[PDB]
Amino acid sequence: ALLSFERKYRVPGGTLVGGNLFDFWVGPFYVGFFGVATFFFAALGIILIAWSAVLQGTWNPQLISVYPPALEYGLGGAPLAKGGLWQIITICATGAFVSWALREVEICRKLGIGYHIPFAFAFAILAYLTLVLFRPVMMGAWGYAFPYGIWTHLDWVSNTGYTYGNFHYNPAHMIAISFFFTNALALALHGALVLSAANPEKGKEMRTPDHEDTFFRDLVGYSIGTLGIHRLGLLLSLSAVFFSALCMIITGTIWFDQWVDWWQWWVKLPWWANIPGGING
Amino acid sequence: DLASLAIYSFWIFLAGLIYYLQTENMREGYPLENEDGTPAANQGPFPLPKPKTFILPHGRGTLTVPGPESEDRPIALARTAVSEGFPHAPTGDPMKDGVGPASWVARRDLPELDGHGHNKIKPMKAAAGFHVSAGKNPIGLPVRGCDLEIAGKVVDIWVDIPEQMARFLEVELKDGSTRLLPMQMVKVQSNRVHVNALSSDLFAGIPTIKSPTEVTLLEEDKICGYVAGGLMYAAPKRKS
Amino acid sequence: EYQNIFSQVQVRGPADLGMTEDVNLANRSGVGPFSTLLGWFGNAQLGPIYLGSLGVLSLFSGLMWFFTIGIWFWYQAGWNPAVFLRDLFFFSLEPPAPEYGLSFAAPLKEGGLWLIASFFMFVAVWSWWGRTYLRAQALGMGKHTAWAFLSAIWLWMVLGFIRPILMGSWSEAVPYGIFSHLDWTNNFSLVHGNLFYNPFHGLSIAFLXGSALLFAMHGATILAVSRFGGERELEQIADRGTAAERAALFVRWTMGFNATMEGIHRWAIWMAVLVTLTGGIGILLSGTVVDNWYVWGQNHG
Ligand code: BCL
Ligand code: BCL
Ligand code: BCL
Ligand SMILES: CC[C@H]1c2cc3[nH]c4c(c3C)C(=O)[C@H](C(=O)OC)c4c3nc(cc4[nH]c(cc(n2)[C@@H]1C)c(C(C)=O)c4C)[C@@H](C)[C@@H]3CCC(=O)OC/C=C(\C)CCC[C@H](C)CCC[C@H](C)CCCC(C)C
Ligand SMILES: COC(C)(C)C/C=C/C(C)=C/C=C/C(C)=C/C=C/C(C)=C/C=C\C=C(C)\C=C\C=C(/C)CC/C=C(\C)CCC=C(C)C
Ligand SMILES: CCCCCCCCCCCC[N+](C)(C)[O-]
Ligand SMILES: CCCCCCCCCCCC[N+](C)(C)[O-]
Ligand SMILES: CCCCCCCCCCCC[N+](C)(C)[O-]
Ligand SMILES: [Cl-]
Ligand SMILES: [Fe+3]
Repeated sequence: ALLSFERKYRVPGGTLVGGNLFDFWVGPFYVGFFGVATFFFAALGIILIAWSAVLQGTWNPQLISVYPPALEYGLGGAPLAKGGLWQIITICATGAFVSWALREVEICRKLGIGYHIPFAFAFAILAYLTLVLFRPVMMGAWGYAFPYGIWTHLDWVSNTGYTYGNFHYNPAHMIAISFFFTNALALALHGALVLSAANPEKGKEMRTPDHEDTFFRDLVGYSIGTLGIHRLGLLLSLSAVFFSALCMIITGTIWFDQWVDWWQWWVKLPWWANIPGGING
Repeated sequence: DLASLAIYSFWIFLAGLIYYLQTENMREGYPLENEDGTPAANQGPFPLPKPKTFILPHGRGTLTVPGPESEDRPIALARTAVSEGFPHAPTGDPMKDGVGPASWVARRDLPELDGHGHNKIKPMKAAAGFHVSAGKNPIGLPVRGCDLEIAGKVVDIWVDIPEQMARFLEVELKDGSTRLLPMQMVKVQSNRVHVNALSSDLFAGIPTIKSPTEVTLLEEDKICGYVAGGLMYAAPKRKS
Repeated sequence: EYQNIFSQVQVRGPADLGMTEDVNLANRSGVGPFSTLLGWFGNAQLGPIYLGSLGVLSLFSGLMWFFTIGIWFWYQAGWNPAVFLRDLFFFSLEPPAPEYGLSFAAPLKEGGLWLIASFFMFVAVWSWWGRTYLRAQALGMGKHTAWAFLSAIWLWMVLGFIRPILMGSWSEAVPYGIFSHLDWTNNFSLVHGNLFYNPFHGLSIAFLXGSALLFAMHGATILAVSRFGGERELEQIADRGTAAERAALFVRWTMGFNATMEGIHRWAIWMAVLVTLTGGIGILLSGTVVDNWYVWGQNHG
């Protein structure tokens, strides 16, 4: 279960903790300590999801859902039958996500490569805790987080967004949107720009990065390069998630009214608010 | 109905797409082998792809993949247990033998050339019209190993002419010889250049290139492998 | 290490006039300046841009579309600069009322100006598509870029042209405005009973957030193994180095299934084009075949 070139890199050492105890592989997978923890939180977490399904009375995956405590519960404990199970599963899920990222760091030390992968992962873990921990703690209730259901975590996305009118008006939703649309655009070209060079016309020789940069400069008059497009990739992505955490932690905490009405400060500025004629003011 | 057909016929197209994609990521590295180097029993549930052939530019032959994979270099490791999936300890000096984080690959001992045929990486002073545009100018500063001792001084910048960016730091040691430092491996500071990966006594062990006006693909890997590998296997010294 | 994001040092040589191959010359303008600001991130050289027949035709048609909308914004704004800036987000060019429908006899002040701007947009975008194909063939290159752009054209043609023709009027379509094309997107989901049940909407996100996951992970990889010169992604295809060997293993050691250098881009181009591919299908079927995705979810047909 080794690649043609894998034996040199499978040396011991580089563990973050435990020493050579969990320094081994299982097939292609690296175990490590945090692989054991990741398996522990995930395995023990799944057990609770099937148990929550037992108490609710269904096993079809489209109906299983684990809602958090009621709003009357605040940030206190809850019975496992009514929200308390979601309270534990969230810890296990958190444990599985930090153990996954920390196990990635152990893999990085072994290969002597940068820690850019786990640090990029950290932005998604921060977006998760923004919804289930940071925002509901600021608000004073767990029932403000989302439930763990396939079609029932979309219902929470719809009810939460429409509580504040058309949620398309969040200044940071807008900004988070743009990075998301652009990242797909940015990834769409870089994928096509590389393959269109390594796979030229039928029978022609492989093209060079020279041919790549010349294509962009002919198309739009600029080329970000090869080391720059990858930075643009890492940045457009973590920026998208960033504001998708920002746009949410401000929603309901520092601002709880219709987001369309937030934009009245611009329209009601003193030097043009009292200037009629314009049919939108 | 019509929408159910579009959502079903697409859930099939995706299934064939994932197939096509997952077989194209089998060109290099397969066939799988056991730790002893013989081809493995089960080799994944996906067949190997129909061999594709690249027309290498400038008439450097043609690479066809998936092709016969061989390391072409002796690997100096040894089993640490009797079962698979366990680490392999090295039987010498991992940075000189080139294993673990200090591993290199036997690429063509030739240099990468631009679309016009000339060398992609030339030393600055061979590079007509090139200079330092902004930021610090590492030429002149003393490259210090991270054990806070100094092992040499930058006596050039090996630049990339097509993509105009510094790629190496021509570092001359106390015995008058010069090594190359991967640029993503040094911290250009106001009055020194700082190299996290290595200590002082390790700069002289950096692989030495042949022709002093060009570095080749195989030579680049033994250098960047050495330096990058020194993060784990160095540790002999240096803190802050 | 320094987490190779920005560049410590900047080098620069003579302006790069690019390769030639079968590219008609002349057309490339004089090279623009060198911006040190960008050089910290990517390259510093601006231009030379190639402007051909379709190039001028595209830029001309686009400025016509840009102005035809903006002219209307001044008419609403009583030709006053103060109320232009204030209400800037709110002006809108709406298409003809349903009482018209496909017919081009709509007055200017009641939908005729839509089709004027829509004709410029229609020709400017396709002029650019033809441009993205001729630049690929001119350098004897693969034409992967031209097909990926067709996927984004697909959603765009479905939104404004393919669907309004199927619905029987332009009363649908999309109006040209900032705050107004946001309210349109809201309304579309409302009238069709939560686009969330649209299975193609749900598949579009999964690929929209692919793209976020994939390109976050791939960019972090090349930077993590930039220390072995992994940014030079083509020579690693033609001759695998350790930068690609460590890249395949980290993906293998962390989640089991493997990826090559050219292989991961095969993943990349599809994970992007699939966003608008499935999107256009889910928007095209919306209203034409399915009136209410909710009810569709209750019967599955
Ligand atoms: C009707 C609904 C409302 C609305 C209400 C909301 C709500 C509600 C939310 C958003 C949020 C988002 N919305 Mg909005 N929004 C609407 C309209 C839109 C439109 C549009 C076309 O108009 C678009 C394109 C968007 C787009 C977006 C993004 C900006 C953002 C989602 C990304 C994100 O947070 O990732 C964050 C990333 C993560 C959460 C990933 C976490 C992953 C974890 C760490 C790992 C999981 C591993 C798992 C266990 C693996 C299992 C399998 C393995 C094999 C084991 N909205 C309308 C108006 N919007 C969200 C947001 O901003 O969040 C901050 C949000 O909460
Ligand atoms: C970010 C803004 C909102 C949000 C809004 C939406 C909307 C809107 C939609 C989804 C959709 C999906 N969401 Mg959600 N969702 C959020 C938070 C989450 C979290 C989490 C933080 O833990 C998870 C695991 C999911 C999970 C999922 C999947 C069921 C589905 C496709 C995801 C995908 O392919 O992504 C891209 C990732 C990959 C391609 C990599 C592979 C990931 C695999 C496929 C994930 C499988 C998840 C599995 C069901 C979880 C199993 C848990 C077990 C304990 C192991 N959502 C937050 C609250 N989500 C879509 C859907 O179709 O829903 C029906 C959809 O349209
Ligand atoms: C309340 C509103 C509704 C809703 C209604 C809609 C509608 C309506 C639409 C979407 C669409 C999209 N929605 Mg939804 N959606 C909602 C909830 C969500 C949420 C969420 C809450 O988390 C998310 C993340 C999404 C996610 C998404 C995307 C997957 C998808 C758009 C892909 C894209 O980039 O198109 C953007 C890409 C394009 C528009 C292509 C543009 C190509 C052209 C050629 C560009 C021309 C540029 C022009 C010339 C300008 C030049 C500028 C200068 C040169 C610089 N929806 C809710 C439930 N959503 C679309 C979709 O796929 O529907 C099936 C769509 O039409
Ligand atoms: C920050 C930029 C984007 C990002 C990046 C990113 N994600 C990453 C990485 C990176 C760089 C990895 O290296 C890592 C990885 O391993 O990739 C292969 C990962 C990863 N991104 C993942 C998913 C994912 N990323 C998402 C998003 C994003 N990922 C961002 C947009 C989403 C979205 C949009 O929703 C998802 C679903 C995984 C494939 C993987 C991390 C896997 C992991 O954590 O595994 C350990 C956990 C388990 C094995 C299972 C635990 C089960 C729990 C105990 C039970 C609780 C269930 C669940 C929490 C709730 C209910 C689910 C319902 C809501 C459906
Ligand atoms: C002061 O500054 C001036 C006035 C000089 C210049 C400034 C101008 C301004 C203020 C411009 C502002 C422009 C804005 C706000 C543009 C916004 C556009 C948006 C958000 C568009 C969104 C979506 C567009 C879609 C979906 C378009 C669909 C339609 C097409 C792509 C074309 C299809 C058209 C058809 C089929 C009809 C015509 C067909 C034929 C055959 C002619
Ligand atoms: C959407 C494309 C718009 C054109 C952008 C061109 C950017 C660089 C132009 C180079 C300038 C050359 N010139 C004409 C000043 O000599
Ligand atoms: C979209 C590209 C973004 C432009 C990049 C901005 C560069 C500014 C930061 C340069 C940092 C240089 N410095 C001084 C830290 O060495
Ligand atoms: C390119 C394939 C990798 C991503 C595929 C996983 C995402 C699948 C999402 C399933 C969506 C379910 N549904 C019913 C909305 O279609
Ligand atoms: Cl950030
Ligand atoms: Fe890449």
